[PDB]
Amino acid sequence: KTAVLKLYVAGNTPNSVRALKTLNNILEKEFKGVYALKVIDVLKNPQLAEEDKILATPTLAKVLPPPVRRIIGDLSNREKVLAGLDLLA
Amino acid sequence: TAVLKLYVAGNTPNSVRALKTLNNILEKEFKGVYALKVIDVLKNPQLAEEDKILATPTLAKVLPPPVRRIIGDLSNREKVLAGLDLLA
Amino acid sequence: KTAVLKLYVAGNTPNSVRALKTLNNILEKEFKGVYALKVIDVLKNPQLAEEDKILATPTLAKVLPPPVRRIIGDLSNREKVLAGLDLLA
Amino acid sequence: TAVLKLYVAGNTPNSVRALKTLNNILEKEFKGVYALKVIDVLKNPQLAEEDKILATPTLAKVLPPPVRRIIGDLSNREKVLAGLDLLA
Amino acid sequence: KTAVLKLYVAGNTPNSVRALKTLNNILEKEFKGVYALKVIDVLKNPQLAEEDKILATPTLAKVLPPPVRRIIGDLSNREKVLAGLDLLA
Amino acid sequence: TAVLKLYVAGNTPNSVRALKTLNNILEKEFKGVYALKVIDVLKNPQLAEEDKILATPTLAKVLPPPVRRIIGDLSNREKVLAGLDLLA
Amino acid sequence: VKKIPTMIEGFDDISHGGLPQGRTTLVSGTSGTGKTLFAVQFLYNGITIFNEPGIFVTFEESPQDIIKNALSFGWNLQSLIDQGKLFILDASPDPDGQEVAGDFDLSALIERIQYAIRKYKATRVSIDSVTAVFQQYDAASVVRREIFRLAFRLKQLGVTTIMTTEGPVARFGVEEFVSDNVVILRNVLEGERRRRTVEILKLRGTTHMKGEYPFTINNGINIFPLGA
Amino acid sequence: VKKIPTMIEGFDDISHGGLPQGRTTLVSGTSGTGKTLFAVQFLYNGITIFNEPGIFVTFEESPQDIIKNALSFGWNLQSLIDQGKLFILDASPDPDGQEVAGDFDLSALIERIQYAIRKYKATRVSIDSVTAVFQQYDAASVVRREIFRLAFRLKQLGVTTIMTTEVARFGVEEFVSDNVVILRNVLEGERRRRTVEILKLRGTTHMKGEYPFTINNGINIFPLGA
Ligand SMILES: Nc1ncnc2c1ncn2[C@@H]1O[C@H](COP(=O)(O)OP(=O)(O)O)[C@@H](O)[C@H]1O
Ligand SMILES: Nc1ncnc2c1ncn2[C@@H]1O[C@H](COP(=O)(O)OP(=O)(O)O)[C@@H](O)[C@H]1O
Repeated sequence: KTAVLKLYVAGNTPNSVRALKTLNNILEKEFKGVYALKVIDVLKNPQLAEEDKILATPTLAKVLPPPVRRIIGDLSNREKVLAGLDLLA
Repeated sequence: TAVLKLYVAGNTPNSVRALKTLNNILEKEFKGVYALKVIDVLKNPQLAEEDKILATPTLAKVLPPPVRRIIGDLSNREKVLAGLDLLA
Repeated sequence: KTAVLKLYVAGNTPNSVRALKTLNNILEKEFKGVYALKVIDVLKNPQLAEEDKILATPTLAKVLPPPVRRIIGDLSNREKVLAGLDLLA
Repeated sequence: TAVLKLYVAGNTPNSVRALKTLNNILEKEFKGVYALKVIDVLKNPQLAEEDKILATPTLAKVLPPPVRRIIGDLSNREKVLAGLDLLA
Repeated sequence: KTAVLKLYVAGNTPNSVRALKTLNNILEKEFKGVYALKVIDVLKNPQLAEEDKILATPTLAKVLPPPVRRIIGDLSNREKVLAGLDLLA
Repeated sequence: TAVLKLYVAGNTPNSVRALKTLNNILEKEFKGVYALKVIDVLKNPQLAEEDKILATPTLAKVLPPPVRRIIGDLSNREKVLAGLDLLA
Repeated sequence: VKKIPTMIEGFDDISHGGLPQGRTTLVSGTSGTGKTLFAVQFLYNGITIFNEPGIFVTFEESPQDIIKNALSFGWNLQSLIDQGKLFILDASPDPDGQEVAGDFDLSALIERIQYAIRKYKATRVSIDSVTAVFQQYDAASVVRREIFRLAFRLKQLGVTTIMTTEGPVARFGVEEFVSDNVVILRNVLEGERRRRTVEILKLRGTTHMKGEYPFTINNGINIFPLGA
Repeated sequence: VKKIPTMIEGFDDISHGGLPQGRTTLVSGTSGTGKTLFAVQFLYNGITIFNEPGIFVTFEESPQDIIKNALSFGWNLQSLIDQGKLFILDASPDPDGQEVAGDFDLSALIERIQYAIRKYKATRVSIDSVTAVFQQYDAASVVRREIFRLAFRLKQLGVTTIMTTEVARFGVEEFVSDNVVILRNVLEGERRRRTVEILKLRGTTHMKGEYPFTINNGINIFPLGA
């Protein structure tokens, strides 16, 4: 319940809208609404990226509800994100 | 007196992979091979130590024969569905 | 004619009932009856394994009719056993 | 004010692979993303040098965002059809 | 227009009638008639192979119309020859 | 005057693989390319030595052109069914 | 800056006050140079002198054989272990070996360690042979990560910890970099004799002795270099 | 043309005027030879003498543990960070580790760096152990590209920068750079001598060879004058 996931992107770099395109359909074709999103253009508001001290783009997800975790990359490989989706049990 | 016991790490991804695929085994293959036990070793690990486990998620079985224990994600469905069995 | 094949197993170790399960269906789905079998639980009658001086489990087959040969393993790989089946010609 | 620009080496095989697959992209996906420019750098390379290119076939794009340039045969249809895009 | 392609073969070595068999159907199934052919049995008229200074068999194609290029081998791999076909554009 | 000759090692598995796949070639592709000869080199190897063979199963051909000899299981159906041919 | 005593016969004065505290100490040497022994003697000094309770984690060895090991130098542990001495976490391999149906996160082990600690009041823990863990599980990817999460957890808990791992002088970092202060025990062979020596490359953010110095063993490891 | 002082005890004269300016200088040695020290102390030298603010990027080390490091030398950095002078950038790996589902554009780190600099106006930057990302990320492909765009971006900003990397060898896939110091720890006989070798500064006056050194409050070196 109240599931959360948040994403770090680099403006509109190719790898990362690869990532976003492939992602939004994952997040609302499997299940229409687990949870909405936040996208972070680290190119023009990076201090949020720095206070979260994230290091890479595109860096995906959120660590609440438990545990603290979460995954980076192209996100073309649907298997690993649908292997890293949590909840249900 | 059917028995089957499973060890998990809270809700790490590997272990909900494990749990999903396991219960789905348990209700696609055979409904009741053996009852179950799931352990969040984070707040009762002394049970994990009496079980002398080292890794998660660790899935194990005692009787019927043999005494056995296999670990992992339980992603490799082939070998684990090959690691079910009984007959005797 | 009078084809023979004999098998060495380790009780009910996983690899070896993998082996036996996969095997019996091979031996009586391809051809219902070339020949029946003998299974050897080397765990509680190993001196037969020692007089035949076999070394590994699961160790499969028989070397008569000619030639002296024969094959070990998981026996999941059906290709190699149906490549090592002899007879017919 | 749509723009898209392409660099080729006369008629080397790699570059007619490139051109075929490119125009076919341009008339299977979207008819008019951006107009085109093709350059046989063999008899007007000063254009290639103002473009500071090093390799052929080099396919590039300036506006709409971002300023970008990708090279090659354009055989890997997946990454280049992933390297189209816009939205903004 | 007036497209040209010429081939060097080694008599009737296996690799090279592999090559020719696989080739003729390529050259007249895709398109019936871009252009006819010349085959060179370098085993009994090799000085033509020497004045063209070719080095390997089976060595395929022609370098006019532009550019000077062209490809050798088994020619089983249809992809590379249909990637190296030129013309149309 | 069709001719084709084959060398086998008694009934080693590789060679009944070879024989099965060969005869099946000979009666799926072309019924009669060339007559046959099979040799259990164990009790007439002087024939193998006049043939100067080193390996089994060795499959060979003399006329029509060229004089040729290929070895093995004859499992790789692609290359051997590519190593048939004639035309001239 | 922090520091903790050991009183191994003549080692401490080189470290000018012993090991770092709340930090992970890695000890590496070629097989047969008494790394495990160093861990044992370390922690036994701890519990006997400071009553600094201990955890001895073993992958390679079996407990019964580690006690029969240590009993050689005149230390009787299990009867005294009944006092609430040191606790030996058994991480010896299941002889039947194990099969894999997916990848593992070694949470079981680390959490087991920390319950063991929070039960035994322990401030000191040694860990014998991580390379064995790399040769236990044939996945060289994760064990790096989870050994790292172990060592980091120990740094959080502030406990003193030791790691033992397996050509001496030349390219020697074994296979497990991942640590924060390093002792390298090498025994060199020259001519036709053997010199057991300790090198401390450096102890990070702390006084350390300059260079390598030979040692031998008695009831506990000894050497005393520096005079004056 | 141009060069910038370090004012670390006895290094500056080996480089015939200290580190280069507007260019990224790589500092490499085998593990356990005080490269990190050279970097930290570099930025501390910059900030204490020149009030030239610094950005210290750290993967291997832990920030609080770098300060508990520095308190050995008797220097309070946290007071210096609150002074608004030096910033220790935490790029240490999350102990929880990483999972991977695709390729990376490592823009996040670099943008973090340049925000940090353009906020602190910093003219000095250390980068401790780029090698750590290699011990983090198993892709030796892209890190090439992103290290190059990092060092280049820093040269746009014109700040002096240092990179640390992990006996007498090369650079273990660290890629060539435009000026390089290799400080080597030697093992001879049955004792060990720390020496600094400075390999190249391109287009600049330079000293010849390897030179022995030891440590105090700051690194000490033995030149040759008179
Ligand atoms: N009484 C003794 N005298 C000399 N050496 C001993 C004695 N008892 C044990 N040892 C030494 O202790 C060492 C055990 O340490 P080592 O061989 O490195 O095993 P590990 O790698 O498990 O530490 C042995 O090499 C052995 O030589
Ligand atoms: N008391 C001290 N004496 C000498 N050096 C010290 C002292 N305290 C801290 N240091 C320095 O802190 C540094 C931390 O850097 P380190 O990570 O060891 O560099 P490297 O990457 O070469 O291992 C040490 O190398 C050491 O030189």
